Amino acid sequence: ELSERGEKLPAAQRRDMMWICRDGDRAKNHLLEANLRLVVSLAKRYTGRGMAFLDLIQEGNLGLIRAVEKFDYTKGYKFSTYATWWIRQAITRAMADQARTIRIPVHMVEVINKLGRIQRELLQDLGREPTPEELAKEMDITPEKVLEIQQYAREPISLDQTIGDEGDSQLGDFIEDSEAVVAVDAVSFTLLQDQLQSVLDTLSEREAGVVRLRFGLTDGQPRTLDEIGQVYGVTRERIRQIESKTMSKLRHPSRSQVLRDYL
Amino acid sequence: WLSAASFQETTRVLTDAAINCRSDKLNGLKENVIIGKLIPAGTGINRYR
Amino acid sequence: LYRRVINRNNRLKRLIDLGAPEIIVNNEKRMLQESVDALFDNGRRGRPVTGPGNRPLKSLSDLLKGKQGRFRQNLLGKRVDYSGRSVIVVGPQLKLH
Amino acid sequence: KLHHLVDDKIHARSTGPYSMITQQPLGGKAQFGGQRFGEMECWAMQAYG
Amino acid sequence: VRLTFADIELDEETHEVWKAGQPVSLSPTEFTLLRYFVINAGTVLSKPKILDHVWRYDFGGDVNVVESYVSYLRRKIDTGEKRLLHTLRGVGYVLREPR
Amino acid sequence: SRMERVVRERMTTQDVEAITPQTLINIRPVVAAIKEFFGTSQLSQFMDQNNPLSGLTHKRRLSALGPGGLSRERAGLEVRDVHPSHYGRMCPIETPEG
Amino acid sequence: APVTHIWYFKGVPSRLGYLLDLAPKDLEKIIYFAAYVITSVDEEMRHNE
Amino acid sequence: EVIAEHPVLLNRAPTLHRLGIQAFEPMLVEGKAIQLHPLVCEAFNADFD
Amino acid sequence: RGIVRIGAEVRDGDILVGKVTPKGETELTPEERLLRAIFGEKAREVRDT
DNA sequence: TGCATCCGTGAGTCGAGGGTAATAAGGCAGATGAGATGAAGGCGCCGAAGGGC
DNA sequence: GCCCTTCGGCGCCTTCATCTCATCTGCCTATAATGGGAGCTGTCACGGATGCA
Ligand SMILES: [Mg+2]
Repeated sequence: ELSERGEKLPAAQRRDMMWICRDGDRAKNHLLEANLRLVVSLAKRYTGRGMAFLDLIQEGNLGLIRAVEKFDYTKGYKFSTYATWWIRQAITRAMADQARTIRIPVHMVEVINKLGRIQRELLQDLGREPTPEELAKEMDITPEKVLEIQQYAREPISLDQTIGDEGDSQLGDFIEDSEAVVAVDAVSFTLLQDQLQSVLDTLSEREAGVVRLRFGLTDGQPRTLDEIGQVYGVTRERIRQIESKTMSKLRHPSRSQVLRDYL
Repeated sequence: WLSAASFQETTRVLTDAAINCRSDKLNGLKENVIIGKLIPAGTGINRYR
Repeated sequence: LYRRVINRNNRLKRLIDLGAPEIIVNNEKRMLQESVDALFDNGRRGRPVTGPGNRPLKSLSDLLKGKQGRFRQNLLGKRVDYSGRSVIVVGPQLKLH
Repeated sequence: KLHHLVDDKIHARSTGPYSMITQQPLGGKAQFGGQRFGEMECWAMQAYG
Repeated sequence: VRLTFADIELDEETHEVWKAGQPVSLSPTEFTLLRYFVINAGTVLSKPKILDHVWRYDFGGDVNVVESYVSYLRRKIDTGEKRLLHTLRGVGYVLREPR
Repeated sequence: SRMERVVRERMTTQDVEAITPQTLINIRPVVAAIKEFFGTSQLSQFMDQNNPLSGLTHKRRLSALGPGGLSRERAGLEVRDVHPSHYGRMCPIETPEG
Repeated sequence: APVTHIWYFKGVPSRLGYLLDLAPKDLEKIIYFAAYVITSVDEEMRHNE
Repeated sequence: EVIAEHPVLLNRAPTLHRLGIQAFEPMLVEGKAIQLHPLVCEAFNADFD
Repeated sequence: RGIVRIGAEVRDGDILVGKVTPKGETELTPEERLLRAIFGEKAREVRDT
């Protein structure tokens, strides 16, 4: 308030004010460092899944950092009681959106957690694995969504773990590269292109060009009739007629047998 | 450095070569085998190639 | 490992921008150093960073070391096409060539 | 008769699939395979000239 | 050879539809969309490959055309808010009798 | 041990006389442990059965590798040898050539 | 914040320790936040003061 | 028809010396067993177990 | 039902179960369009894996 | 200056053999891009047929 | 026997708005709750820092 819309700070209103500012700073730091023991104690029950121990400790430290600002002493409860809720919130949020290789929104990691807890609570009471329809009855939602969430929660595996009983090879050695070119269908495609060129050249040149730019062979884009008219000085009905002539002559078994084989 | 790094103590020789800014000639046997060039022996020399 | 590096870096950025006591900042910087450590060479310092199944993770260095490293497994000797394999049987009626 | 019959022991390929990271063909009978041409055979081929 | 599904029925010759036994007149391209739906009954339909196969590959328009056409299919045969022609967010549509 | 840890955690977080053994018990780790043992463990392996003798010899076989054992790289020359105490206990002939 | 490459800090010779005339036992204490170092000193500001 | 004078290499792991890879000329044979000339066994260190 | 009759002989390459998967979408080659235009073949919107 | 003390390197060739797990988390406000709607314009296509050379 | 050139008719085909339906992101919960689970290490040889004394 005194920096913008203020005045030249006097002796007693600048140094003392900055001193109480720093005093509050070190007081906050002091209680924070004193209460990190609570964070590290609470993080013990939270390890064993997703993230490491020290990462959880650090996230709890951030949660306590946030909590100390909103802590109200005037309400007259111990600081630990208020800080525990914020620490738990920070840890849960971090484990939700940070502990997964495939990140999952919290809004539905919540329902994965609830599905797991209800299924494992009902398993011991009923003695058997809970069928997903009964789980859906406990969900008040359609079972199909239950199978969907069940298959969403599945986490990825490692490509480099040894797969055999004896250690000799990794998983990644047994996965085929789908994106690789077949090296057989490529030559087939080239010869098919050659056959198409021969067939089109056998046809009349106007028809060959019309169909070539109709299906976008020589260029990247097939074109509508009006483009064909503008490039050949004819109406679009004439182009429809010449296209009719094209596939009429193309049904000729001389071309039909020689090209149909290529499949 | 390319030949040495592929024989033994890969990290050590790799670090040493990085420090020394060693410029490999890509002229030896194993280097040409690695990079796909003709090996400098037998039918790979310029007299016969 | 890259996810761990990213998480530690982002949390350190948050700590610095927010303003935190120097102990937490030092702890985060140590975690960043150890995370880059694990990324470049897992298990070189301290216990190796472990994932699921309780096995050491494969860092960049482990991908260039030993028999299973790239150098002596994919560069020096490669699986080749146009090849086969079968049991051998004596051919006493064959010619030497 | 032992369980090492030649029918389950003959394998050959012209152009099969390939691995992801490196474009080398895979190995084994379940996959289309491809024999490993290791560095020890590289020694022999280099010695031949 | 007439293709049937629940209460919609199609004759491949004269390009008309019966909805619960009532004949209905419908637009040609809209009819092609319905033909795709019946020819892939029980399989989900996505706007792209719908555009790829049914529509010409030269189509330079926006994406609202297919949504509007589905709206016409709804108002012609499946007038109910819940309808046999279910819609998937980001994955398109599907012809399916609701469970 | 996992059971004891989880029940020790739970017995305090709940008020007295409102706590029952069923809610103290969560049998998940026990079945998880037995499933961990029976599958993806190298000491409980796929039965080698292509004749009655192979089935007979797969059981009643003494192994040395696995959890608590020594790996082949970890194995020295002394262990692979035949001890004089092997007589009558473990056959000195039947052992794989690999 | 900057970090140190392990290949150079940690090894049979600690290359960073060799260049900076220290020991790896006297470097892990610093690049892992256990002990401080004196980056620079003011010589004249101490000689006159 | 196509195997007319087309050389084909034969190898046996482990390939100790240079003669562990030999180029022959193949003749079509029934069955599924590669027929090796009995003389080149010693060079191959090959045996029919 | 889509599977081989019981007591029927098969060999390498013969189909065993007819399982058809929705192919989704891909780049339909223009040459494919001319191919269907010559014979009247349907698009066959599914993949025969 | 020893001198134990450790600390990082090396240790085979092709082939049987595929994947294993916890926990207190819940309303609530806003927003946001996808998809549901309705309305209006720019030809299509004909429904008529003009007509003659 | 059909080209040159018509009004218009709703259709239809887009396209502009313009509304909802999930879907996802940030915020708040007050008795007290205050310092790791577990890890099993040891082949064989061989060059080199190394903490002290
Ligand atoms: Mg032999």
